[PDB]
Amino acid sequence: DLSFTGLTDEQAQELHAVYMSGLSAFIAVAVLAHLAVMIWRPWF
Amino acid sequence: DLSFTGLTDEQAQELHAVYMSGLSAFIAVAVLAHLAVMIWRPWF
Amino acid sequence: SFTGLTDEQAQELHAVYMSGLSAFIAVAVLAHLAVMIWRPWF
Amino acid sequence: DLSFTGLTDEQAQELHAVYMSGLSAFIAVAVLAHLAVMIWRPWF
Amino acid sequence: DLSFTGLTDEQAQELHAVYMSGLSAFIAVAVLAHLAVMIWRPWF
Amino acid sequence: MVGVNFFGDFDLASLAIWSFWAFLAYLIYYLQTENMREGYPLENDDGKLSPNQGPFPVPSPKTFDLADGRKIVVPSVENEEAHRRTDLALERTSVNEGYPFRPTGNPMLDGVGPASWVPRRDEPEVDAHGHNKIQPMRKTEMKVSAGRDPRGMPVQAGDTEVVGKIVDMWVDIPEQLVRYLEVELNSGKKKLLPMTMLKIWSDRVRVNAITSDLFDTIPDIKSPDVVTKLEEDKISAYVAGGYMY
Amino acid sequence: AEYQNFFNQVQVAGAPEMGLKEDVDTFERTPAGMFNILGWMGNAQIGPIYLGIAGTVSLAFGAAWFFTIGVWYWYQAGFDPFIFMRDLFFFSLEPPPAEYGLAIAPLKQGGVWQIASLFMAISVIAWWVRVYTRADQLGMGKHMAWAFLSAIWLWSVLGFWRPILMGSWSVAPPYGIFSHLDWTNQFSLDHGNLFYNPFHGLSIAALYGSALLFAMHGATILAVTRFGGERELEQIVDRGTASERAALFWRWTMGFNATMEGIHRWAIWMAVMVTLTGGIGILLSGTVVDNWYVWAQVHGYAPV
Amino acid sequence: MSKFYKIWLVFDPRRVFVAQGVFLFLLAVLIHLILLSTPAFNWLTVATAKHGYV
Amino acid sequence: MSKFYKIWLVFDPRRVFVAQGVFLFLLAVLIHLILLSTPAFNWLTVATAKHGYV
Amino acid sequence: MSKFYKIWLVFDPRRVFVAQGVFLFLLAVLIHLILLSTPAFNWLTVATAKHGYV
Amino acid sequence: MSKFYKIWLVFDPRRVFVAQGVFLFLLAVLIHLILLSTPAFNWL
Amino acid sequence: RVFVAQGVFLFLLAVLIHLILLSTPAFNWLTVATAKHGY
Amino acid sequence: ALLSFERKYRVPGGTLIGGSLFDFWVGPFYVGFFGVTTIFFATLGFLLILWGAAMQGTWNPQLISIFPPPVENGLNVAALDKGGLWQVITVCATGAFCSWALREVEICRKLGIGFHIPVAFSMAIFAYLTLVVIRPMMMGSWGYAFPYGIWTHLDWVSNTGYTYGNFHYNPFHMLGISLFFTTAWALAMHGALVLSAANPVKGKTMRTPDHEDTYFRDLMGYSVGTLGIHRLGLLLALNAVFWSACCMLVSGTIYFDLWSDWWYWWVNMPFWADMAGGING
Amino acid sequence: MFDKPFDYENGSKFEMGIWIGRQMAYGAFLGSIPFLLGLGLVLGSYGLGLMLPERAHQAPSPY
Ligand code: BCL
Ligand code: BCL
Ligand SMILES: CC[C@H]1c2cc3[nH]c4c(c3C)C(=O)[C@H](C(=O)OC)c4c3nc(cc4[nH]c(cc(n2)[C@@H]1C)c(C(C)=O)c4C)[C@@H](C)[C@@H]3CCC(=O)OC/C=C(\C)CCC[C@H](C)CCC[C@H](C)CCCC(C)C
Ligand SMILES: CC[C@H]1c2cc3[nH]c4c(c3C)C(=O)[C@H](C(=O)OC)c4c3nc(cc4[nH]c(cc(n2)[C@@H]1C)c(C(C)=O)c4C)[C@@H](C)[C@@H]3CCC(=O)OC/C=C(\C)CCC[C@H](C)CCC[C@H](C)CCCC(C)C
Ligand SMILES: COC(C)(C)C/C=C/C(C)=C/C=C/C(C)=C/C=C/C(C)=C/C=C/C=C(C)/C=C/C=C(/C)CC/C=C(/C)CCC=C(C)C
Ligand SMILES: COC(C)(C)C/C=C/C(C)=C/C=C/C(C)=C/C=C/C(C)=C/C=C/C=C(C)/C=C/C=C(/C)CC/C=C(\C)CCC=C(C)C
Ligand SMILES: COC(C)(C)C/C=C/C(C)=C/C=C/C(C)=C/C=C/C(C)=C/C=C/C=C(C)/C=C/C=C(\C)CC/C=C(\C)CCC=C(C)C
Ligand SMILES: COC(C)(C)C/C=C/C(C)=C/C=C/C(C)=C/C=C/C(C)=C/C=C/C=C(C)/C=C/C=C(\C)CC/C=C(\C)CCC=C(C)C
Ligand SMILES: COC(C)(C)C/C=C/C(C)=C/C=C/C(C)=C/C=C/C(C)=C/C=C/C=C(C)/C=C/C=C(\C)CC/C=C(\C)CCC=C(C)C
Ligand SMILES: COC(C)(C)C/C=C/C(C)=C/C=C/C(C)=C/C=C/C(C)=C/C=C/C=C(C)\C=C\C=C(/C)CC/C=C(\C)CCC=C(C)C
Ligand SMILES: [Fe+3]
Repeated sequence: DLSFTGLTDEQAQELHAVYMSGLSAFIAVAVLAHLAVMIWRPWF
Repeated sequence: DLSFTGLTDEQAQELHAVYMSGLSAFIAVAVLAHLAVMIWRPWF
Repeated sequence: SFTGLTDEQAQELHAVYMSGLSAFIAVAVLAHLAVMIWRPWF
Repeated sequence: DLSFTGLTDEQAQELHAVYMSGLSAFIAVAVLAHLAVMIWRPWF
Repeated sequence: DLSFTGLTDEQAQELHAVYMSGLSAFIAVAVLAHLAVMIWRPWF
Repeated sequence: MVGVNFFGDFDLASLAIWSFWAFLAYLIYYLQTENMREGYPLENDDGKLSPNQGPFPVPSPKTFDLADGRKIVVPSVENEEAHRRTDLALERTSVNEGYPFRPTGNPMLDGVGPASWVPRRDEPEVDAHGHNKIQPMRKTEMKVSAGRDPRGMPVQAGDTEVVGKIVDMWVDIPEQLVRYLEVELNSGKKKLLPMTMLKIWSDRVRVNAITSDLFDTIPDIKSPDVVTKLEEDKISAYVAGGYMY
Repeated sequence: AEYQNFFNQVQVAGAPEMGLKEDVDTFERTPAGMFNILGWMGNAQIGPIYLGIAGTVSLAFGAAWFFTIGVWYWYQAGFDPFIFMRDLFFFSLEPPPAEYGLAIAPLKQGGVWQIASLFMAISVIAWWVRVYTRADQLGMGKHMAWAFLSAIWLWSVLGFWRPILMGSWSVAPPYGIFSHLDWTNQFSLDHGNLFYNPFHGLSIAALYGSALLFAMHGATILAVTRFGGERELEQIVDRGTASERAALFWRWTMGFNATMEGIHRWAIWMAVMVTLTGGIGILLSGTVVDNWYVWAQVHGYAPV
Repeated sequence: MSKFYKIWLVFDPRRVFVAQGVFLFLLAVLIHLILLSTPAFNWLTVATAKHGYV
Repeated sequence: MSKFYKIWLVFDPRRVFVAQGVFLFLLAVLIHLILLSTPAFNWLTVATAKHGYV
Repeated sequence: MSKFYKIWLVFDPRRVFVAQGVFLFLLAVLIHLILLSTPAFNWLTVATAKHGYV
Repeated sequence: MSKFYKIWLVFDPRRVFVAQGVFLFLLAVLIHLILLSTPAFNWL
Repeated sequence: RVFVAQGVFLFLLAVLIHLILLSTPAFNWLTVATAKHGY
Repeated sequence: ALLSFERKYRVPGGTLIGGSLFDFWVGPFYVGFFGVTTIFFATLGFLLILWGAAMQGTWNPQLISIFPPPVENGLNVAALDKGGLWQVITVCATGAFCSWALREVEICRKLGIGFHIPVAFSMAIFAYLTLVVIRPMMMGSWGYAFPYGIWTHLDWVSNTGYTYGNFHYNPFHMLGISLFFTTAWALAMHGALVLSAANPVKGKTMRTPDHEDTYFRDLMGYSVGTLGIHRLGLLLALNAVFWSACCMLVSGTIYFDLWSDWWYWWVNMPFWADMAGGING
Repeated sequence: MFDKPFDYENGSKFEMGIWIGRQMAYGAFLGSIPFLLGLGLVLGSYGLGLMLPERAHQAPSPY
């Protein structure tokens, strides 16, 4: 496979899985915060 | 059949496939946002 | 040839470039038709 | 099995455990301070 | 045996114990100063 | 054209300022690309090609024509290879990037860190006439016209010791500038001391960069009357490395 | 306590260098000499100067312009040498009044100013030709001529192009020490706080940047004079440790660096920019914008 | 055309991706700022009018 | 699509993570300051009006 | 996720700790200065009004 | 927790002690300067 | 180096303190003299 | 990433504080203790400027302005909403500039070069401190310093200059203006000369320094030299900044009237003051 | 001479505490250098202004 960074395919898959878990947690927290703000002070 | 980057034809095809999937996701999200804005506050 | 390309590579590259140009021009024509229908400037 | 820093898996786990203990202490103190301020001067 | 400083584990433990004793003394002095200020001029 | 707008509030001044913004963007791009003719492509700590090379591409090669028929293509593999040091006595201090490299042996003798030298071409720098640019004053008709003449003065090192005496000066003939002092050590060997890293007192020449023990290992010139660019680089690197080492 | 290489510790001198021949007529070169006072910071040689045609024309007409201003000052002093010294900085050779427009004015009412201006223009054009031809005969790249052209552009905008566009010579600055400062201040006052001219701000940015960049470059070169860093051309063709250390200093400091050759491109463009933008800013004043503060208010960088 | 993938035979992916990300962010910021500078489409101002916040 | 992991074959995670952290911090600070600059959505101002602090 | 510890396989802990300390101190100082810039939440001015010595 | 001593396996204590002294002194100076802003707590 | 620096420091300090006293009308000895002697 | 020649120079040592605690690089940037302090101060100043923009109520980058406390405040520490934010930003800027200079000193020590660059930067730091600290305190109030805004500090410059009539007549000011003009002229000449030697007429070989000396001797009869021109440029810039600082130091502290009126002692010297004729009668 | 290493092996607790105190005191002195320089600059400028004529403190506000 093509790899500019030197990583392999499986290393990239594992790193992306961890990164996606972190991103999912971040997005969930952001969604909860936006729901709270919308309930407290809607902007639409 | 030139290659300034050094990639092969199949590597370019795989890269384009992933890139087009990402672009399709981005464009779909943008279309949904535009539809929501048009419903909320049309500009035409 | 200052670029190092050959005749056939140049022809294929130009063919793909012309395909992209044709797509862009077609989209521009459709956009201008829509604008002219909505708000003519002539 | 990539390791940019040269640490092993168990070393990373131990470092993360201690780091999470420190973060937990910091967050607990921050929560107590926020509750005290909320009682003293609510901002919501 | 992960060490970036050339310190053994027991040396680190003893140094931390001494450092924490001094830190507690410093906290006590700061608490005394804060109580003196609070008696002289409360800020709450 | 006062108050004459092409559209809205856009007048000649607005056109001029926006055109200047576009021209300045292009000029910044051009200036940055012109300054990437040396040191590229980027490498990692292991000397391998860096995955990230920056947003600015390396420009197309340019050629310098020398007076002796030699051609230099500054952004080329040959130029980078000719100026690349080999067998460096260095060791990584960490697996991570961005950490310093530790000298394995004697940094001043190995020529690393502040004592690093670049393998310049092993020929003397010449003037427009082809004569050597830097020659000892005994080979010229120049004379001291001002300042203090250091010839015959003792040389004192940074440890307050006398290591020798000045015997001759080396002068940039086209520029009429003294660049090196030649010192005869107490062991009879002759060395070259850069003018920019010494002080001339009323009675002595003081060199604080290095101590007495280091004067004996100063790099040497192959010929007693000619100094090459590589020798200049080595001597300057050795003397300047004494401040840290 | 170390040697900072601001002044030479010892001076040496032989026969003066008379210059490379190339395609230059050596008959036009004067003799040369030495001046030891100039050898402490630079070269002690007052070398030969090329005479030629362009230099002769420039010298004659520049001296004519200088002497025209001087004799006007003597007339304003009423032949009194003591009044001449007492009011030397207050004398002024003013342009013709706005009534005469662009036509030739009477001597007492701007004709002397027009004569001096024509002499000055001839001298400046001749000197530009001299710069270009001295570059050409030695086989050099004409960069000095193009750099001079930007200053000429600002100078001609101040005195020729803007007066033509405004319809009168009266808007040109006068020939005087204090009087042209008053002209500068009055120009700013008349065109509504020239501070708010965007090209004026660009010119000021370029001037500050020229000072900053020359400070940076001079300090960098003097810092690497231990390794012969001032021999810039040889470093360009044969890179030494001086260039590498300078580049690494600036890369470690601000994340990006230059080369021994491209730093001079930065320098020349930064220095050209002040006059290049200043000419545009002056040309826009009065012809396109007459109140820069109101223009700034309209375009969103002044309060309303 | 099915041969657009050949653009990756001409352009290096890394610089293209970096430039595309920067360009998309700047374009989105520009459009959002244009909307915000127009009171008719400033969603904060419209919300303030709709809910009587100020 | 489930082949986005190949982005780590193009960009090194360390640089991407640093850039992402900087971007997210600056964006969050900017949005918070934009809300604070608007009295309708300045939560400190709303709390002051609600609780009569001034 | 239970695999977040692998971040220490990507980033050197020393530089991470330095950056985290600088960032947290900067953030705390910024929030305190923002609160002090608001008279309603300036606790020194609040204490001054409450006890009444100046 | 009891495993915080391992911080001395990461950062060399002497340099850390110097940096901590700098930080603590500057923090005290900053707090005093902040207190000078309000007249009620201006001790001068 | 030490002697020259000390001399400069002492001279500048003395000049500064004398100027401080002079600018104070209460301690200005010339002002005191002209007030007392009716100059 | 590293330049192709960078590896042999990244060696330990040269730090002023902390030893090897901060002796590492982040990308191309060397960090050090003073780099840590620089990043802290710079980020704090930038975020406080943004917060002051939030308080002002404008997000136009050309309209944001943080003003110092009013003149009536004296030297007191002002409230954050009444000029104290300006003081905090000023402290952050001073800390960042000094930390930058000390980081440059550390980088110089690591590379084994001189300290001309940090000394020259300290000159500009002195000018900045003159405008924000020395002169306002000699005038008795923080309110005389300039504000932090792209055009409001230009308004401050205009008002300060017109406090004394036409500021062109300040003599140190004239000297500084002449030095700045000379610096720009010399920079143009140096860049052009080096580029013309490096990029000769097509078909010609690269020119030597002898060509540069010959060119400038032919044009004007004198050549200062490469070392000479670098020394001269550095000294010109430093003197320009120093004399500008002096011109601002003497204005409003020991001189309060019009400088154009100052220039009249030469005219009013009694041996020719009453001589009729000329401009001044 | 001020920032010195500690001999952890063959080192007593009292000496360790004294060494930590000395290191922190040296850090405090280093951090006091800029504070003292800034305080001196401000106060010296204010004193010089106090020694200036009366018109120095009566300039019109530039705002
Ligand atoms: C020197 C005497 C006066 C003064 C008189 C003027 C005048 C007169 C003019 C300027 C102009 C400018 N001044 Mg001012 N200026 C002063 C003090 C300062 C200080 C300072 C902390 O000392 C700074 C940072 C600035 C900054 C600036 C820039 C916005 C602009 C172009 C300068 C330039 O290119 O310089 C050379 C430096 C470089 C080329 C390098 C790059 C520097 C960049 C451009 C600085 C950007 C600063 C940014 C807007 C704000 C910084 C804080 C942020 C939080 C990062 N001024 C004092 C009070 N200044 C001009 C302008 O256009 O104003 C609108 C102008 O006409
Ligand atoms: C109250 C006065 C106004 C003002 C009014 C003007 C006006 C009006 C002008 C400038 C101009 C300039 N101003 Mg302004 N300016 C003000 C405040 C400032 C401040 C500040 C407050 O700090 C600064 C830094 C500046 C800075 C500057 C420069 C950036 C700019 C061009 C300079 C230059 O190269 O000039 C001098 C250089 C030349 C004239 C080029 C000369 C070229 C010729 C070919 C050479 C000489 C001829 C011949 C050889 C001579 C004889 C030599 C013999 C050897 C004897 N201004 C205020 C707001 N300023 C100019 C500009 O471009 O503005 C946009 C301009 O015309
Ligand atoms: C990038 C813009 C900057 C710049 C650039 C620049 N100027 C340049 C150049 C460049 C690149 C040149 O190539 C050119 C040059 O040759 O420089 C050495 C020049 C030059 N810039 C000059 C001046 C100059 N540049 C200025 C500005 C700047 N020039 C900008 C900052 C200024 C300002 C700030 O006002 C001045 C005054 C000249 C030194 C030179 C152009 C020389 C020239 O044009 O000569 C023809 C003019 C005359 C001969 C006039 C008369 C001179 C004497 C007064 C004659 C009378 C006296 C008589 C000879 C003796 C009398 C003795 C007794 C009897 C009294
Ligand atoms: C000989 C004196 C000249 C000079 C010299 C000089 N300046 C230098 C150097 C040198 C030799 C450097 O080594 C150094 C450098 O690294 O350059 C690349 C520097 C430098 N000169 C700079 C700018 C600069 N120099 C100027 C002037 C000059 N510098 C003089 C003419 C000017 C002018 C006239 O306006 C400017 C803008 C920087 C690019 C750089 C120093 C960078 C630095 O300090 O970085 C650390 C700080 C930050 C990244 C940001 C801090 C932000 C603050 C915390 C908040 C903002 C506060 C500020 C007061 C707001 C101002 C608002 C304005 C609208 C007023
Ligand atoms: C604008 O924002 C404001 C300022 C309003 C609020 C911002 C505030 C912050 C963020 C404040 C502080 C953050 C921190 C992190 C403060 C400090 C925390 C620490 C970690 C303080 C460390 C104190 C440690 C001290 C003095 C060292 C004590 C060690 C002393 C000598 C050496 C140990 C030797 C000891 C021998 C034995 C002696 C003791 C006994 C009991 C015998
Ligand atoms: C005032 O003027 C206005 C603003 C009104 C004018 C309006 C103007 C314009 C000019 C608007 C836009 C023009 C464009 C050109 C908009 C953008 C079009 C594009 C080109 C959008 C691109 C979307 C691309 C996206 C998200 C990226 C998808 C790629 C995603 C991850 C990357 C996946 C590809 C990969 C990862 C590499 C992995 C594969 C291998 C084999 C390693
Ligand atoms: C003016 O315009 C305004 C401001 C009004 C509106 C314009 C707005 C925009 C354009 C806002 C934002 C656009 C974006 C694109 C914002 C960012 C969205 C993202 C992409 C957020 C990413 C969050 C990612 C997060 C938390 C993940 C960080 C990842 C982690 C913890 C996972 C750690 C990963 C890996 C640890 C270690 C694996 C190691 C091994 C050895 C397997
Ligand atoms: C104020 O004045 C106004 C503005 C009112 C009027 C002024 C107006 C003007 C000056 C308007 C326009 C002038 C022009 C010249 C507009 C543009 C004409 C063009 C030339 C448009 C070209 C669009 C080109 C497009 C889409 C093509 C992009 C090409 C591609 C996708 C093809 C990709 C190529 C190659 C992929 C890969 C093939 C590789 C192999 C190995 C076969
Ligand atoms: C006005 O509203 C604004 C604008 C301010 C909104 C802006 C807001 C933001 C951006 C708020 C915060 C975002 C964040 C990212 C806050 C912080 C999150 C974190 C991640 C805080 C982390 C605190 C971490 C703490 C205490 C841990 C320090 C760790 C330690 C003591 C333990 C490490 C020592 C160790 C591990 C042993 C390792 C060595 C061995 C040999 C095992
Ligand atoms: C004893 O003393 C003697 C008599 C020997 C000589 C003493 C002499 C003095 C005192 C000479 C000069 C004193 C001054 C003060 C000279 C000038 C200083 C300045 C500041 C000259 C500034 C000229 C400034 C500017 C913008 C002029 C630019 C000039 C131009 C473009 C020239 C315009 C050219 C041509 C207008 C108009 C041609 C059109 C016609 C109809 C001829
Ligand atoms: Fe140069």
